[PDB]
Amino acid sequence: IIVVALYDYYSPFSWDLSFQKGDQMVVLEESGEWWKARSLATRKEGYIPSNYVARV
Amino acid sequence: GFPVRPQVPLRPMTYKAALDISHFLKEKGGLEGLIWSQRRQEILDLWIYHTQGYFPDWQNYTPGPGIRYPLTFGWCFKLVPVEPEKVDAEKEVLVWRFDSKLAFHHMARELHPEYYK
Amino acid sequence: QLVESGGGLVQAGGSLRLFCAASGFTFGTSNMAWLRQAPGKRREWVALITISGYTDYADSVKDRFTISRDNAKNTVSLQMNSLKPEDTAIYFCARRVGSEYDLWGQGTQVTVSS
Repeated sequence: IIVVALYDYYSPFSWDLSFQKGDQMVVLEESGEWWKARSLATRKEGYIPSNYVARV
Repeated sequence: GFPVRPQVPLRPMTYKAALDISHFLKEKGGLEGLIWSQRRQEILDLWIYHTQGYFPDWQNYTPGPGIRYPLTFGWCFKLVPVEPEKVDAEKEVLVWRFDSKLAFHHMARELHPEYYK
Repeated sequence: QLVESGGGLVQAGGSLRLFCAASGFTFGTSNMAWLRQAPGKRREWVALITISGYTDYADSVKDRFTISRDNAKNTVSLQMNSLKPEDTAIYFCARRVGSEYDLWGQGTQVTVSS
């Protein structure tokens, strides 16, 4: 499940993955509407708001 | 092209989110020693609503007088009288105070088990 | 009944250990506390030990006092370190129910001088 960011997401929290519009990510866990994802670019992992992304 | 990002997904507070967020604020030194007020707590609750999606109905405390313990197990702040100590709990001025033991000990449930059924 | 002992005369910076023996009264499902009352002033909560052995302390009492319980004897203790003249008071043990203090003893006198 590869996804791209529709908007920028900046979070001050360590458990979240911040990202910018365009950034692609792999979904590791569809745990409700907050998903665990990993950035293709950096490999950093974190939770992400699912409405900020769209399937590819 | 609407230039405002959507509200992040909504969800009820959990033990682990309260624990995680308590510890973040502790690292930042964000609440410790601050005089409690309805408005300050509202800013706190709405900031968590905005950034994380938690409905602002979780940050309640035992009624006092004296120290007010969090009803939500996992939240590691309690409210402590800074001018101790009064008979009328509504006249007591309180500050937020971090307490690491609140992660393991549900003080509110032990003092007020009736809240929990 | 709640009968505390351990009180006495203490030099500033000294220590004292207080003790309470509890009668009645179902002890094991009781949250217990120590309070103190100085002369003229109003009673002040000092320490709490919860039904499941969890503890809490007043601000003025910090990392100086330690409250403990022993369930075999219906007994609760208060270790007090680094005592100061403003710690002078009658110290008593009480049962906490909800927000109120159900039962309480007559207490034991602690007098700290410098």
